Amino acid sequence: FNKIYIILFKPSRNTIEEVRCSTA
Amino acid sequence: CTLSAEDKAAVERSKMIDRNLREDGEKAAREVKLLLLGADNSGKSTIVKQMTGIVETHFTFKDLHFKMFDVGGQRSERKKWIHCFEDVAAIIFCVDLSDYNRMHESMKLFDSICNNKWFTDTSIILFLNKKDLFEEKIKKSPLTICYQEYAGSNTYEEAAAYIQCQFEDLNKRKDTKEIYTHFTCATDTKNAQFIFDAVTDVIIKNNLKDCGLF
Amino acid sequence: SELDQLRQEAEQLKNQIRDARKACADATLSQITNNIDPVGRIQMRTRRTLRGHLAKIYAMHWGTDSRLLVSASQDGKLIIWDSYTTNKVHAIPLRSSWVMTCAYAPSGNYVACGGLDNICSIYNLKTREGNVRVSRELAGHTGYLSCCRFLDDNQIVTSSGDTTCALWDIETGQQTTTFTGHTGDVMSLSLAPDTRLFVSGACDASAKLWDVREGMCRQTFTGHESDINAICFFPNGNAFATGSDDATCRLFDLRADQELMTYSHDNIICGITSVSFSKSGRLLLAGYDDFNCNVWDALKADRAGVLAGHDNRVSCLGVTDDGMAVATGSWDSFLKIWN
Amino acid sequence: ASIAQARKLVEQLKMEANIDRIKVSKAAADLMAYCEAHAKEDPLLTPVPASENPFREK
Amino acid sequence: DVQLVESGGGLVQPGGSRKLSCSASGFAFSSFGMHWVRQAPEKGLEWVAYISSGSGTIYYADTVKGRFTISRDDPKNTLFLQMTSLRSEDTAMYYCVRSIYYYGSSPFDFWGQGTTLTVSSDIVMTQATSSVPVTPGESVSISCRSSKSLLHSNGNTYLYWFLQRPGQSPQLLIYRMSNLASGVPDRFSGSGSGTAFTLTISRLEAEDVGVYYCMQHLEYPLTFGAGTKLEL
Repeated sequence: FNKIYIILFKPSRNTIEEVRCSTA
Repeated sequence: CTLSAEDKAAVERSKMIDRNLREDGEKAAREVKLLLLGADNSGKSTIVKQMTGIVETHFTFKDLHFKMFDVGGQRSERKKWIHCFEDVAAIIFCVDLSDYNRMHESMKLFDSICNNKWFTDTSIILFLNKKDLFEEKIKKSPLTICYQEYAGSNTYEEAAAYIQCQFEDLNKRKDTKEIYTHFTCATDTKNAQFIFDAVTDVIIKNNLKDCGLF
Repeated sequence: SELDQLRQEAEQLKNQIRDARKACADATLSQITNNIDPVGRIQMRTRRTLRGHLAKIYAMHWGTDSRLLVSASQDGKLIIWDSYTTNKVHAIPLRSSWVMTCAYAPSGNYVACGGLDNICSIYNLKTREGNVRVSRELAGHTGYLSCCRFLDDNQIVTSSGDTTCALWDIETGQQTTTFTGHTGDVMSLSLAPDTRLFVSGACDASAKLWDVREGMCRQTFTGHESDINAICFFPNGNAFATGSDDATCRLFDLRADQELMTYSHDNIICGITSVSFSKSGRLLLAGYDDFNCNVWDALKADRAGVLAGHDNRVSCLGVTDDGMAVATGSWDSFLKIWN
Repeated sequence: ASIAQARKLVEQLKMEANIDRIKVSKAAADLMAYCEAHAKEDPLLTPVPASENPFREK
Repeated sequence: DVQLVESGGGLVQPGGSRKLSCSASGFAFSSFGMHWVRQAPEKGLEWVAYISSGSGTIYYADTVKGRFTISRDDPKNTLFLQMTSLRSEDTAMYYCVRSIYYYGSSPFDFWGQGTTLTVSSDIVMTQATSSVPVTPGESVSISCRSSKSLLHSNGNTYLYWFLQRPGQSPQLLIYRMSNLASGVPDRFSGSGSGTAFTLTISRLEAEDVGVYYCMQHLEYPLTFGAGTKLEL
């Protein structure tokens, strides 16, 4: 459900930049 | 088997050679390869205090072996020997902050290396050497010496920020690489640690990409 | 300055050479070979796969006995294989991991290697302590070594990235002869069967014919628009074939001093890394950068088949002296035999 | 300076121009004759019997 | 220079035990298999034991099985033969001989010098002739035979020729019935027909005065011939 929320509303976290920064 | 005795002995010799090859390959696998590039005055030869063919350097910090290759000696066309370094962990680019023409062809080399058809999935550790010396020099004279179009105050902050932003803006393959920029102090003690961190991060990203989780 | 006069004289000589070549072009090879019946579709299957290398394979060379083989890879190892039994006879550690060529002596007693170190290393295979040890390290080149070929146990020819070729003696280890005249890096060379002449190709989009005795160029063949990465020699000894980066191969004759035939197709848009001829000479095998090897009819320009089964670039290609088998090596750390 | 290079180029071009040449037809005929002469000796052009083939074995 | 030096023999009583040792110098001992071969006080050569490089395969003869143990110490260039429950049939002179195996290698190339011990399904080789009076400059042709044909599917005929001069260890002459070893006079030649073989010597000299043996390497145990002696 949380991933559904992030996907459909607030798309801003759905970019490679967020994952790349979080992994680092 | 339908073999003779000598045939069996030859097979045994071949098996021993295979075993030796396996051990040597597994030993060579436990290493990290780096491509050390930059101007002759950049200080690449003194990048890590731990220390005509290709120039080779080797050092181990925090249980990790690193082999840095300097290939500035090879003055032939880079197109026909740059594919021998496609399987390396990272490119370590050193820039001389003080000298201006030096940093200019440093940008030229940076763009040339970053825009290759081979290094489309490799990252750069950019060491801005001569930090405080160039800071005092930029207090004396503005960055207009080379970055003439650049407009900024005489403070070191604006000039250094502009130089870093430039060196990161010549990049075009921003989709599959990430630059790690480090202000290099004269007595900097974090160089080996920074290389360690960058190598670990890029290897984690590599695992993520092959497994498809990235 | 009178340099303009010399330039004009050189231009006049070039025009004279061009006119002389054009006068001899009465007809085309295709017109003569129109009546020749096609070779027929060729079906080749992988007989032996040689495993053991753990990095990209850059060069290979066949033995005179037609059973032994030598291969070079960037792992830092030189490996001698027995093709029949797929057995490793010798493994040789190299001081420099960056190796890009290898050679097998005609007698089978020596091997050679070299690369970005700018040294040609000669190793002896027959020894009383039962091990391979370095016999010589020929130095004297300014750029990377591209190719090397033995003449006998005493002499060797190398080509390097200093836009130069060299002939070396070994018991003295000194540069006996030097061949200059190119403007770009020399990438390949091929010895004529009579081992008295050879040809070379360079990145200046040209090939040159050299006499080993004299030491000066005799003929220059041009017509390519990019670097020449490989060169072979016709079995007769009066023609040769080339391969370039613009996805074409050409056949040049010695007597007519002009090209006779070009091997290109629309689908092929990648460069050629290696080239070879068969025993009869009517089959031209050429590797490519699309992970493939194409077999052309040397007289009619008709692809008679392909050799697929490599997962990466085909770097080295070789046809055996008796003509029994063809061997290929790829960047995927594999050598294969296609009979 | 490069004047000696120009003299070398002129001399080499003069030497190369003086070589005698032959027409395309005779060279093509020689190549074709060599190709037809060794048709049987080529194992890779024709098929190879099992007895002759060393790599066929297993 | 290659030197295999063996020591450890002497006089022992029946039921004793002795550990003969063999030291190598001047070559890569780790890449060579080693054979122990004995010669009776006045008789022909007999095979005893074999150990391969890397200590992966070990063979003993039927006579000395259960009592002899062959070992090697690669980091110290040493070979050992431990013998227990000795008998009068074991009195002999023992030799170390090296062998290497790949495509086109010469085995049994170098023999040892000899250590003397004096206690208080097999192919039969046939060297019928024993004494040959010879004159320098002549030609001689020694012949020997076999029980099973020494020809294999690979195309090799596994027959080896050795010469023992008076007071010298045996020396390899020909391997695989046709190939001349290194350092041998060119006047020597070998020929065979799969079951019968001949070694021909042209321009005989005082050097070629001694006992000639032919041996088979087709399968274990390796068997020798009686020996044909050429004397002036």
